[PDB]
Amino acid sequence: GGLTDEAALSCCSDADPSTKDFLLQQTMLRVKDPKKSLDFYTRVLGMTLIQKCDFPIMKFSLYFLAYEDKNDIPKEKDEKIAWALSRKATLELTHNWGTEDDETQSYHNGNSDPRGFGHIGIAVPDVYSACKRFEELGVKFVKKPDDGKMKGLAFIQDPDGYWIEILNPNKMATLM
Amino acid sequence: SGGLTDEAALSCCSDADPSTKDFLLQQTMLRVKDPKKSLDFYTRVLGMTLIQKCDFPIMKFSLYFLAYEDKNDIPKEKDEKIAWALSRKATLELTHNWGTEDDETQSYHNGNSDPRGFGHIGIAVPDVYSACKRFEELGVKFVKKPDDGKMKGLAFIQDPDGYWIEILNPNKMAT
Ligand SMILES: COc1c(/C=C/C(=O)c2ccc(O)cc2)ccc(O)c1O
Ligand SMILES: COc1c(/C=C\C(=O)c2ccc(O)cc2)ccc(O)c1O
Ligand SMILES: [Zn+2]
Ligand SMILES: [Zn+2]
Repeated sequence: GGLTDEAALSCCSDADPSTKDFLLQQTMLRVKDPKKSLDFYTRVLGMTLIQKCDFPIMKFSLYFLAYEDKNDIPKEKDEKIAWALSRKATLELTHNWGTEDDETQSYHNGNSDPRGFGHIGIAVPDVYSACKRFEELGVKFVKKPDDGKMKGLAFIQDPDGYWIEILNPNKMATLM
Repeated sequence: SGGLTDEAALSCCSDADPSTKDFLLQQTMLRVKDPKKSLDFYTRVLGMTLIQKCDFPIMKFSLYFLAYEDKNDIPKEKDEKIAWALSRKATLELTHNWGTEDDETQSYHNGNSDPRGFGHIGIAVPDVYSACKRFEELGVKFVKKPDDGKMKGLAFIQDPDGYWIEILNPNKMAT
């Protein structure tokens, strides 16, 4: 039966003053082909690329994506990194050079064994209109809004097969 | 490859379609073996707040939503609470499948060993070294202490499932 509400709450402590300005800054996903990933996240989901880092010795690049106004990205390089890495709710996409041409290689999405990570989730003003647009753009769906018993809630998949939940906060008060 | 030039990157980027203008990155979902340890670590050790819990007695799971929010902004009424909680940016959604906490042969995978995908979440903090001194005192397991290895000034800890959490100071990043 899992925890009651009260039991769950008893397991929680109020935050220590030392953690007062902490923020949940990023979730990192490895991506096979950064070309396909950047197109998906900016053109399909409307995020902005806010920072790109290359490491030639380790052979990887990092791409920071966020729902930010690109007008707010600062022009100087040092201040740009500090602002990008102080933004809440970024997605960090790691590209290990070479994966895009390797026909055997693919990453795992965490939704089959071995499982752990499940999905990221985008809050939208309207799941039906978002998902209609998605359909028109050729996006691959895991669960259309009306499929299954959780009506009004959908999952799509990025080019790597990672799941993305599409949810409408103003409607979710309709199941427990 | 040598990976993408900055220009080739930008060329794969589109401006945000107006249909997306109010979208927000609302959650990252992790499955947790035992919600008791997970709630303790993310509140008491990391300073997050539990803002919503949901239970699904038929499908035998619960969801716990965790976020850096003042507990006094949480609405008192339940329906409003959900709307508020599931509209916050940057929440962590922990899924408990009932019974896992008692199963000695069951563990989740953190993405950082074959087969890889997900890599970590990350917390921006004002002071990586002080934060990590406190983590150590509280018994936190480390993947990478701040001065271990090449990238000095950045850490990785693990939660009770072994998921990697980066600890970074945005103003120190970029050597
Ligand atoms: C992907 O996360 C990053 C990286 C991360 C780069 C890594 O590949 C890495 C993996 C394991 C380890 O123990 C150390 C580094 C480097 C800089 C940065 O700011 C950031 O957010
Ligand atoms: C874990 O993410 C969630 C879920 C998650 C669970 C789902 O119902 C689900 C449905 C179909 C499928 O193919 C996979 C999972 C349910 C409600 C919610 O608010 C939320 O954020
Ligand atoms: Zn990172
Ligand atoms: Zn979810």
